[PDB]
Amino acid sequence: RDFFNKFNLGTSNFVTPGKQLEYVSECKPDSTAVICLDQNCSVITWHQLHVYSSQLAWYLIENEIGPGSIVLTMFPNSIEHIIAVFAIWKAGACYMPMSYKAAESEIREACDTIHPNAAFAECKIPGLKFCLSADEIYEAMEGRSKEMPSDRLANPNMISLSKMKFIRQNLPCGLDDETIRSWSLMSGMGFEQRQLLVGPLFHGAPHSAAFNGLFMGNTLVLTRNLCPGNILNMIKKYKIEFIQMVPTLMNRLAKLEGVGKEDFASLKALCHTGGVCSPWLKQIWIDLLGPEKIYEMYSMTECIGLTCIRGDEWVKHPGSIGRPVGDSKVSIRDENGKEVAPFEIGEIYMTAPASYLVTEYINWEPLEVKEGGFRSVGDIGYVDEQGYLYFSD
Repeated sequence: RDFFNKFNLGTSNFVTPGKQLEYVSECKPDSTAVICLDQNCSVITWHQLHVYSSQLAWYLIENEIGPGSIVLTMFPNSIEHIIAVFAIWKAGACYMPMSYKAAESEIREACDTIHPNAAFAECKIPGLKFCLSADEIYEAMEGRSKEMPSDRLANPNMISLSKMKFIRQNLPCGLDDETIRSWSLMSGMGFEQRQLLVGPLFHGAPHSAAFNGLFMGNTLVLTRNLCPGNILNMIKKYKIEFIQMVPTLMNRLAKLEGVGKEDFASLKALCHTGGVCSPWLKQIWIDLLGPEKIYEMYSMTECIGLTCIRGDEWVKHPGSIGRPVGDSKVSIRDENGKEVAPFEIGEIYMTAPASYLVTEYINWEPLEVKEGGFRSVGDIGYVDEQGYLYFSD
């Protein structure tokens, strides 16, 4: 069939990340998949990425890491981290990332709460099935089949950390046409755009951006030095076309001496999420790149909902965080649970996209859900006549 997912050489709509990696590497085996700046630069082709992650999955499989297993991953932003994730998922296991700078008490708390079965880490954690350093993953690979293990689902695919709270994604990793299209409409990401990653891979947003980027055949550029002047140089030098960032980074980049439209001209889309972006900072970026290039996603508290808004809509609805994505709905309600008129202030109830409905805060009791699938955390705001949502405080 002829899929919106242009690499899908197969028969089903839904494709796992490993199968998608296979398809992409068949189409362009020797193009660069990941570029890593460490000054020191390393690269890996789609074909190597595919082959090494398959070899590493066979090692997981021999060690009985699979569905039901949880693999803690504490590599920094590196090729090896990327390989590890694909290998974990190719084996059906659940990926659990944390900072490579996590403190000992946090590692201890995470192990004592989740009880992971293995790990990728530079410092050896006792009592696990294995604990491989970044150098050791190549040794674990040596000798193993270059063919991917037979395709399989990894559910849950991830547990992530935000004293500590753990969020578990009870759905298999991968995407279908509808979810790719929808990701592309909310983020501005298209097919075959060089992406620069400037968030840590253990955060949820940068995780999505990197692996949805690789899923779409985009080359991923990773950097360890997140100094703004450096980031800007990397944008130019690699002709970056897509970048996701937090508002803090947008604020610093806009303040660099000299900067202007021309420095960012390679960009097709800038996506921002994961912190308040003031109207001032938004206007500055709309003026730097053009309003159709600024994409924003606002994920509500506790996953009750997700909105998005593009810069040209934001100029027409200034202050808004967008409209609920896809088939999601928002309902602004008064103190008796009744929906109100446009511009009236009340509690924000929302329905959630598919993926959020099967996302769980571990050891936290879920929210009350009203009829239609509506939840609230008590946020206060309003909608305008076109359904754009605004916060009051």
